[PDB]
Amino acid sequence: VTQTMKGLDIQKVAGTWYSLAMAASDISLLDAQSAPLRVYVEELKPTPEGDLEFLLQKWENGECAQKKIIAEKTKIPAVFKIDALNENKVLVLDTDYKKYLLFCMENSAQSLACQCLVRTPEVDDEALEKFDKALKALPMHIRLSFNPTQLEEQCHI
Amino acid sequence: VTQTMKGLDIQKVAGTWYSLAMAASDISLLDAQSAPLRVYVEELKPTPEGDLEFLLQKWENGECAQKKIIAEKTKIPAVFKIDALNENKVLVLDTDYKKYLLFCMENSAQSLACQCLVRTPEVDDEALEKFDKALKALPMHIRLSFNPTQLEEQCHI
Repeated sequence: VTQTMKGLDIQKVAGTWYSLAMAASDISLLDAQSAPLRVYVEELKPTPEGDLEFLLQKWENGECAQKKIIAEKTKIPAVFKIDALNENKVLVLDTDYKKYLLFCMENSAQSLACQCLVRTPEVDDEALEKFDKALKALPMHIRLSFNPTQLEEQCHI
Repeated sequence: VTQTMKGLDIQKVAGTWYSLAMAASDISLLDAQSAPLRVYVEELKPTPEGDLEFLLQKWENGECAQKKIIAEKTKIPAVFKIDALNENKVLVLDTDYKKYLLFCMENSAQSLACQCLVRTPEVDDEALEKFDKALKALPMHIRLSFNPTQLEEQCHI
């Protein structure tokens, strides 16, 4: 992934989002309702100090659970770090702040998952074209997209 | 689906194939290794009388099973019928016989699953472009593609 957002203003990504579409390098990362990177964005919350908190939904042990994760800032405005047992990165690819945002999460070995976020529960063909433009430069093997009904449900049921 | 293969010669599709890629209208039809339309082609066998037999693999009750289904001919050369509890159709979209073949299976209510077949275990970008050309005219919400290692395994493990 060598497409980041030039001139990103992190504070302007704040608020409500919908995961309209998702893609990953490996089928198993997104294949089931409880696959490990089948995570749905609810809200992005930039911090005063410049870190990026994600509020997420995920299907975990037979139900739709909530969870807050903090991605810490780097010297590069469009790149954040979630460092657990591995060093993983969050990259903001492109946004216009008021309609869409593209991001990826990636490991450091090679393995990758990206999403098209939108501000409202509708299919934005334009935002989806920019997503597919970004993805043709990456080795994705599975792609999912959601309908407006699903987008208004918990865990996109 | 309003893309069929003009001038199809059914007998020439005979022999070995690989399911390089699959797409469907509904996420649940392809989402798990045991999803109901996650079926892998092994061989197409046209009959003397002009019907089309598929030899398939599918993951069923924790293992990789074999199964033979017969799709019966119609007055339209590129359209065959699998009629169980519902009337379902097999449509041949496009082929050159010696490298690729695109087909869909569809119900009569609206619900749809299509595949890109290739003759050899390799990623054929050209064949994949024709597949994605066909799919942009259809309401697909999930897409899978397989690597050469996976294509040489039973049930694409």
